[PDB]
This record gives sequence, C-alpha cells and structure tokens, in this order.
Amino acid sequence: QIQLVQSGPELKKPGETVKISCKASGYTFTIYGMNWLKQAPGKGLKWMGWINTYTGEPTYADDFKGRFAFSLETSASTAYLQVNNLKNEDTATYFCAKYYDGYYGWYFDVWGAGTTLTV
Amino acid sequence: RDRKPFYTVDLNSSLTVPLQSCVKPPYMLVVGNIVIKPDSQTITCENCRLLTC
Amino acid sequence: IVLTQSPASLAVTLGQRATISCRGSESVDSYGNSFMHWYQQKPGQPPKLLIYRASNLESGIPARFSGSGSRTDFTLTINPVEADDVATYYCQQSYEDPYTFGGGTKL
Amino acid sequence: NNEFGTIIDWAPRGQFYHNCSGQTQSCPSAQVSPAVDSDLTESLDKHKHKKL
Ligand SMILES: *[C@@H]1O[C@H](CO)[C@@H](O[C@@H]2O[C@H](CO)[C@@H](O[C@@H]3O[C@H](CO[C@H]4O[C@H](CO)[C@@H](O)[C@H](O)[C@@H]4O)[C@@H](O)[C@H](O[C@H]4O[C@H](CO)[C@@H](O)[C@H](O)[C@@H]4O)[C@@H]3O)[C@H](O)[C@H]2NC(C)=O)[C@H](O)[C@H]1NC(C)=O
Ligand SMILES: *[C@@H]1O[C@H](CO)[C@@H](O[C@@H]2O[C@H](CO)[C@@H](O)[C@H](O)[C@H]2NC(C)=O)[C@H](O)[C@H]1NC(C)=O
Ligand SMILES: *[C@@H]1O[C@H](CO)[C@@H](O[C@@H]2O[C@H](CO)[C@@H](O)[C@H](O)[C@H]2NC(C)=O)[C@H](O)[C@H]1NC(C)=O
Repeated sequence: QIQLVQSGPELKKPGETVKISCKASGYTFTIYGMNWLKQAPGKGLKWMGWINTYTGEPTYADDFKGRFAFSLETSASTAYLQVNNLKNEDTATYFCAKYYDGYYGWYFDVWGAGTTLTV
Repeated sequence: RDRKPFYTVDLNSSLTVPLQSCVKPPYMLVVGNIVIKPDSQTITCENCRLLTC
Repeated sequence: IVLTQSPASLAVTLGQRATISCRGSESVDSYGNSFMHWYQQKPGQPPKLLIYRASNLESGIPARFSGSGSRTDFTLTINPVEADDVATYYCQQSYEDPYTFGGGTKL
Repeated sequence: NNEFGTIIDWAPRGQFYHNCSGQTQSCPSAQVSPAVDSDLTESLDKHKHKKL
C-alpha cells in the first residue's frame, strides 16, 4: 500500500533551520508530485506548495513564497522541506500528502504521519 | 475510469467529396520535376506537363 | 476563493441526522465535475478524505457517510451518528491555487 | 525559412490539446492532429473512426 512516513518531532530555536524527510513507499516516485501542508494547532489547514518529482521544479503558495525551499532525493524517494530563519509563527504540524491524480486533482487521499514543530 | 474523470473524443466519417480546381488563361500550371536554383535564379524542368485543372 | 463552512460547531445526538453546509465565493464546477471535497480529522491524526468531488464516497469509508451539492452549495450528511464521529470536518476546494481548506465544524 | 525566402501565415491552425495550466504533472502537453494524410487517400469508401 501507499504510505508516507515522516520524520520524528524536532526541537529548534529562532534563527536555525530544519530539514524534514518524507519517504514515499508503494508507487513510482517520478509520476506523482509531492505536496506539503501546514496546520497551526487549533486552526485550519493551509496549502504550501508542491514539487515536480519529474523535473524538480518547486512551486509555492502566495503566503509561503518567502523563506521556504522544496527539495527531493529521487534515488531514495524522499522529499525535503527546508524552513530558514525560523520565527515564532512557524509552530505548526507539517504534512506531506499525495494528491489524487486526474483533472483538477488537488485533493489528497494519502497523508503523511505528521511532524510536530516548535520554535 | 479508475475513479477519476475520463474524456473521450469520438469522430467517424463515411463521406468524401471530390473537387476540381482550375486557373484560366493567361494562367497555366506546370507539373513535373521542377528544379529551382536560388543562386542563378533559374527554373528548369524536363518533361513537365502544362495543365489547367 | 474563500470558503465559509457552517455551522462552526454542531451538537447532534446518536441516531439523528447531522448536516454541515459549506459555501464558496466562486463556483468550482468544471466540465461536468464539481470539485468540492469533505475531510475528517480526529485529534492527533492526519485528515482522511471522506467525499471527493462532492458526490463520491471514498473507498473504505462506511456507507453511513454520503455527500451532495450543487453549484457553489454543498452539504455533508451523517444519518446514523455514532460515538466515533466526534471530530472536525472540513470542506476543501481543489479548483484554484492555493486550494484552500475549510475553517472547521465541531461535531 | 531558408535561402529561398521566409513564408509566414497568420491564419489559425487547429489541433486537440490539454490546457495543463493549474493541473498536476500528469497532464500531457502534446498536441494531436485528428486526421492524417492517409485519411484522404486510403480506403475512401471504407468508414473511418477516430478515438481520443
Ligand atoms: C467537381 O469535379 C470533380 C472532378 O474530379 C468531380 O469528381 C467526380 O465526381 C463523380 C461523382 O459526382 C465521381 O464519379 C464516381 O466515381 C466512382 C466510379 O467507380 C470507379 O471505380 C469502380 C471500381 O471501384 C469502377 O468499376 C468504375 O468504372 C469507376 O472507375 C464511384 O465512386 C461513383 O459511382 C459509384 O457510386 C454511384 C452512386 O453511389 C453508383 O451509381 C455507381 O454505380 C458506383 O457504385 C461515381 O461514378 C468521379 O470519380 C469524380 N472524379 C474524380 C474524383 O476525379 C465532382 O463531382 C465535381 N463536383 C461537382 C459538384 O460538380
Ligand atoms: C457518424 O456516425 C453516425 C452514427 O453514429 C452517423 O449518423 C447517422 O447516419 C445514418 C446514415 O446516414 C443516418 O441514418 C442516421 O440518422 C444518423 N444518425 C444517427 C443518430 O444514427 C453519421 O452520419 C456519421 N458521420 C459521417 C460524417 O458519416
Ligand atoms: C487554461 O485555463 C485558464 C483558466 O481559465 C485560462 O486562463 C485564463 O486566460 C484568460 C485569457 O488570457 C485570462 O483572461 C484569465 O484571467 C485566465 N484565467 C485564469 C488564469 O484563471 C487559460 O487561458 C487556459 N489556457 C488555454 C485555453 O490554453
């Protein structure tokens, strides 16, 4: 089955950087893009962007264009989300999800386990 | 298909229409192995046919 | 596209119908498909998609859940409410960047 | 576009395609011609079918 395993929780401070791993198992990594989702505790979900696993080209939302970097490792089928110069507004859970493909298929059936982050 | 939208375009044909296109004098058509040389600005042909339609 | 999901918190007893209403600032219908989706999220867990494209029951979801919705107006129905339905339900939009989720609805 | 001169044409040319803007990475970007040269010569009386 398709399963997206994320990294364990990590502790950080403002000014540092975090690397997050999301290894995909059960499908061809190059045919499906990887989506990154952020959820501040007690609030709704926000879409950050996706990375083209066929070309590597990263895309970001209008409210996440500032200090975010999407990278992936094709050989190990792992994608990396990088947050630089952490702030106090970055305390949120970060989700990696596989979209349901097809026409306007920006809805997600397989989600990552989760990764709690505090700064 | 596979719980996703699927779009099919079907086209069929059983009709063809024959046409005829003609020029009128003082115009004609030269049909054959026509060779154009851009350096010398020459048009040459051996055993072309003169046609109207 | 902004989404307004009502009610903010719904209190329904077991064995009774529960109805959640979601709206949108713009239509999400494209080429014969309405792109509105319903998710369920229990605390400490990632959301699970319940109804996709406003009318389709996801594989593995029990038959109690059922979806419906017209242009710009969509609803979620749970007739036989049980004790495991205590969670938050979000209506999601997949027609336009950034594909915004819903605020939430407690039940 | 060569040593014989440059010829251009501002009339439209039609083909089948997918918009692919705002879509996932599985949207094909190739354009398709529904009819080819053999559809005008081979098997004139025979019925022709095209499926996309
Ligand atoms: C504009 O000018 C063009 C000039 O090209 C005209 O095109 C001609 O159109 C006519 C019809 O109007 C065509 O005539 C058709 O030719 C065929 C004849 O069959 C040939 O092949 C069989 C073997 O398969 C031989 O036995 C036979 O002797 C011929 O060599 C057939 O397609 C047609 O006849 C068939 O259909 C009719 C009706 O369905 C039956 O009654 C017949 O028995 C037979 O089954 C027909 O005769 C002609 O070939 C065209 N010339 C070409 C392509 O060069 C355009 O008509 C003209 N347009 C206008 C509007 O004036
Ligand atoms: C493509 O096929 C359709 C049927 O799928 C054809 O339409 C029929 O044509 C026959 C024969 O002339 C008529 O008797 C019918 O009334 C037509 N309609 C239907 C619904 O059957 C159509 O002619 C074909 N197209 C071409 C260009 O030949
Ligand atoms: C693909 O669909 C999009 C969305 O409708 C089209 O983008 C529109 O383009 C027109 C003409 O330039 C603009 O006025 C609109 O603002 C665009 N809408 C958007 C970006 O949401 C696009 O033209 C389509 N591509 C095609 C038909 O090739």
